[PDB]
Amino acid sequence: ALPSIQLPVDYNNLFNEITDFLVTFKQDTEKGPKYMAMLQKVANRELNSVIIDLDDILQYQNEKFLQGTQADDLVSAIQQNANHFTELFCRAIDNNMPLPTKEIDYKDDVLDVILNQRRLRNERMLFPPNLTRRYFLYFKPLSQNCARRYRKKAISSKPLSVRQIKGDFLGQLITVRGIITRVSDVKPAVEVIAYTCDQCGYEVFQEVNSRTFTPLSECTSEECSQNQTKGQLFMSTRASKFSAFQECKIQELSQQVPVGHIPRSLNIHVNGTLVRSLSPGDIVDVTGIFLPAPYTGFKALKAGLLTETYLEAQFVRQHKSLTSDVEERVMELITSGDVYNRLAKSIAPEIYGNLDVKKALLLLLVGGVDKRVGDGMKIRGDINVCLMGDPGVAKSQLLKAICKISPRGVYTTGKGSSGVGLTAAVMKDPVTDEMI
Amino acid sequence: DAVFGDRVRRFQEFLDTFTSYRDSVRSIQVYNSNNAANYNDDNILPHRIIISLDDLREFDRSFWSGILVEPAYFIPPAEKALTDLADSMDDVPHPNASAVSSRHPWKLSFKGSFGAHALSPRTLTAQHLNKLVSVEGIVTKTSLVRPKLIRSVHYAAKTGRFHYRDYTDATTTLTTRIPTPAIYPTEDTEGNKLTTEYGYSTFIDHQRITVQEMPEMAPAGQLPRSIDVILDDDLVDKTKPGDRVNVVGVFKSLGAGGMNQSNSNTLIGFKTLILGNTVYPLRQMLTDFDIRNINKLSKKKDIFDILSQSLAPSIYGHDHIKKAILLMLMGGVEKNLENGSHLRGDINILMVGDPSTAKSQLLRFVLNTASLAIATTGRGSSGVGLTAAVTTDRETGERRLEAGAMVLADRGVVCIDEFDKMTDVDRVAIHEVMEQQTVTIAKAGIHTTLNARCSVIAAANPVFGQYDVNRDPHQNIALPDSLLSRFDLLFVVTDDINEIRDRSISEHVLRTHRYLPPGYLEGEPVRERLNLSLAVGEDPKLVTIPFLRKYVQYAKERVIPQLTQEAINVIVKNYTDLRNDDNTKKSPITARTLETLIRLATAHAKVRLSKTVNKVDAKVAANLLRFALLGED
DNA sequence: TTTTTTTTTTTTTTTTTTTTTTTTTT
DNA sequence: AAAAAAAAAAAAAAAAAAAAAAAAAA
Ligand SMILES: Nc1ncnc2c1ncn2[C@@H]1O[C@H](COP(=O)(O)OP(=O)(O)OP(=O)(O)O)[C@@H](O)[C@H]1O
Ligand SMILES: Nc1ncnc2c1ncn2[C@@H]1O[C@H](COP(=O)(O)OP(=O)(O)OP(=O)(O)O)[C@@H](O)[C@H]1O
Ligand SMILES: [Mg+2]
Ligand SMILES: [Mg+2]
Ligand SMILES: [Zn+2]
Repeated sequence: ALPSIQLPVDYNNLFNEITDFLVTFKQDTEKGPKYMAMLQKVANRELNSVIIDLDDILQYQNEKFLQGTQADDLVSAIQQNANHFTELFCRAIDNNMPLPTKEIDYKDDVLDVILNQRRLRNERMLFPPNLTRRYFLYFKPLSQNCARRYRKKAISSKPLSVRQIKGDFLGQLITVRGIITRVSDVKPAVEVIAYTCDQCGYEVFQEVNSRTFTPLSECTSEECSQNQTKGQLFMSTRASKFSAFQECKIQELSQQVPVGHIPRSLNIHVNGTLVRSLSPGDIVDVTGIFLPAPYTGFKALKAGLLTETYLEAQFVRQHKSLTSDVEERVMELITSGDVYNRLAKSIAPEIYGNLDVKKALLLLLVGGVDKRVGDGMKIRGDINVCLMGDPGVAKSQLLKAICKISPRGVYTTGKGSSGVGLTAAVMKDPVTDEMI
Repeated sequence: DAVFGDRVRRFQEFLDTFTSYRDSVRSIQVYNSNNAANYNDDNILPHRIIISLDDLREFDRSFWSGILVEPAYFIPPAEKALTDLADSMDDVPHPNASAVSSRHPWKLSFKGSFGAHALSPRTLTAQHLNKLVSVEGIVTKTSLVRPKLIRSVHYAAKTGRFHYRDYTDATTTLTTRIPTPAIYPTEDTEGNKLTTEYGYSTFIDHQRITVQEMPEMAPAGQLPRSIDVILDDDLVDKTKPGDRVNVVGVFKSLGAGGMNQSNSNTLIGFKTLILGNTVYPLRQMLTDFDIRNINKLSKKKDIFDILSQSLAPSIYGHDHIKKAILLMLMGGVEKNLENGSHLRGDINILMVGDPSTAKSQLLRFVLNTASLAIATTGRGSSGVGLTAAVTTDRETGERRLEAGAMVLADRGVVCIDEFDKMTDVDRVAIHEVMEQQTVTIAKAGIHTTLNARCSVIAAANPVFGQYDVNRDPHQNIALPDSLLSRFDLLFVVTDDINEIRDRSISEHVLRTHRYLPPGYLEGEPVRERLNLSLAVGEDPKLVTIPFLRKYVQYAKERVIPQLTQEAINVIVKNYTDLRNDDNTKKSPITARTLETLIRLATAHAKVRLSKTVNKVDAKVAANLLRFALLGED
């Protein structure tokens, strides 16, 4: 049948150490445990996310080493395998959840009403725990500073590329540096599905751990055990638990591509409160778990043993107003004096000359009055500046440079691409094949 | 069974007979071991050795014959013995968290003489199946790298033990076995739920490349043929399209071949593939003798003249163009500047001239002598064929991009012939590549910027049959001004009738046409066929071409000169003198001439093997550009 | 005036593969 | 309860070649 192999890791001692770390850990630098404070904060319906730090876990390991008792190197176990430790930590959080200390505040929560209505009928006359959960659990990659402080090296936070991601890193926690190109809308993904049964017993719950599932449509309760054909199950959306899901694509930076090659791309999946952290056009450093997609359905047979892949995201590090500060900056620049000439001159300091052109580009940067006259008359305040002249006079640096100053600007060129008049009403977007 | 163990014993004896392989195993092992111990690191060598078939031939003729003739029954026994030896060497323990599950077995590679097993994608037939072969060719297409599952590990609740399932495929192993459905087990033998534990399983990278025959060796009236090679593990991404490669592997059949439930048909045959063991590129490593000779030849005063004259010794004259080509070979230093800009370091040359003036025989020479070169013809090219094309990956199913001529020659040269005969829609694309050195693709949901840093040498003809001196230069050249501004040196060459020139050039041509290759008799036709013997062993003064290639490589990779003030003083005076004069030049002078002087000075500085730009470099650049623009020679 | 030039307009799917999962049928 | 048979699952599309018009000029 299925042969058996011996592996060093045992999850019992790991669970014991997680339970010890949640209670014992204190920030050495409020007093007391670091995480039981934020758990109490969560219990008051205020915090929606729980973020664990592996620097903190190393701190607990270092405390135990100061005591001298052996440890299970939890930080390495998390790095090598992280899809199971999420469930372990969720169970550990569920076991030690503090009581609501203040402001219970039950107002109109449908799930709350359902759960409260369950109690009376069940007691007067076991469900999946994830239904009662609200917090989301994320890991935080290691820090080189803390690592160098205690050696031990580091692998999870190293800024790899899309190309350096081999098949040997699957099932681990790694970090990838790139630029975000495409981001999709937020849609709900089912986690626990509740079926209502023709006043037969009560609603049944099923968990979904894949991208594809099958409805139950058969009532198995004790009262529903009667033989008469009676009808299948109907889904109830209100008693079911959903989640926010988003998918993005990250592309390799031009600096890291070798000569003669084409850049690759990677897929990122994000669930929870971390959704909407990434937008198109951002250069970011994303940490997560690298997992194999099932690739099932059609065109799975031809591949046979070939799989897709994706990255479950858990952390985001983006590389890069009226206040008294900006109220004083303008006064400082006024006291500086020579605003006109200096403003014109500092525009593209590489190019020497054409100072009147630089004066005019300033006037183009500012806008004239747009006054809406009655009876339909309108007058424009925008500026139309054309610059003619012989080739090789710095024609096309001046322009590019002006685009930098104003955020709202587009550099459109000749017939290589059609963007000036592309006010088209048809868009064959591959995702859905409908017009935009 | 018994034969397997006997062959393992034979290979084990072979391994301790020759101690070199045992030393290489230890070197790799100690490197990998002491690399992981460097916590303050500044990467991992694969488990693969290269053995020579020759030594095995003297050791055991039977085993060598078995490997060459019946690889599928002699390679797996050898790999197990190599793994056993490697395991015996590693005395230090490695109680790693997850390396215990994945052993990464050692593999083998071959070299030496293959005899009659050295073939090409055309001479490979059904007689060579299940044999060890080597094929020479050019890579055309590659597939995307995907991960493939080899072993899955599952954890069982209520018991605490693990269970593993193994997977095999036709392309994975050399022996046919019962296939696997690649579905993860969900139920234990006792019915306990099983949970898949990624991070303990095994995945291997997989790629497929296509190798085509060299078009120069094809028979008359026939198109070149191609074959498919599958690469795995550590052989991935060692080749790129356009490369010339030699792949050693096992020629194998696959599938059912239409002898099955499907209808009987004469059009259905079997599918053939190669499981590559080794890939060899057909970078010239330099010894100390070569470097010492280069440094000794650098100090000679008239080195630029010798280097320029050594180019194309079968062309009479055209000294200045040959100097310009040499300066192209040793490009300038590229400067990365703020606002996301870069000053180009490439030198671009255009040649306009009369018919039969040896314009096209210099492009062919540049194709051969340079490290990377791509040939293009004006009328037989398209815009989508120069920048990139949207295609599909059959093996995996996505939509991808395929490189064109310009982007395939990154850090190389592109030689375009009949440049004026190119259509306008075609000529816009080359404009962008000449200006930004980048390609923008925004088609079919693929939004990408591609790097293309190539040097352009081009040849064209005037509007009429021959150059006219009684008409303005712009009337003679049909090319637009915007395109014409992007060339550093424009050379107008004219054939003038003179008796002494004719007497010399006719003598040179007649001397050239009377050359006999060594080993050929008079009247014996040249047998440019090689008789299917592709290779014997499978892996005033002028200078020889390979020495020139070594010189160019060393100069490009070892010296980066910087500009100096005293050279700038010469450059500025030359620029000011040239700008303010009434001489009628064949091309207008603009503010981009200064950059051309700087680039030519940098190239001449590289030629001298020096780290600074001197006054002599500025003088040489000035003389070259004065000849180009004026003809004052 | 009769030559050259120019946009531009359909051209596309007829086929595939062995699993995997369903209904009939002894 | 255990066999034999029968479908779903396609998707996709740019890139090039040939022919007839409706605007330009020695
Ligand atoms: N006043 C100036 N100051 C500095 N550099 C200048 C000046 N005028 C021209 N240049 C030079 O001109 C170049 C910038 O303009 P460039 O010739 O590239 O584009 P352009 O003027 O749009 O011409 P083209 O028609 O060739 O595209 C640089 O080499 C720059 O040094
Ligand atoms: N200077 C020369 N030395 C040696 N051979 C020459 C020379 N000039 C021309 N030839 C010979 O003239 C023939 C044609 O030359 P080639 O094809 O290079 O001309 P081209 O400039 O490309 O012509 P076209 O304008 O017709 O395209 C070749 O046989 C070449 O060897
Ligand atoms: Mg410009
Ligand atoms: Mg020619
Ligand atoms: Zn019921």
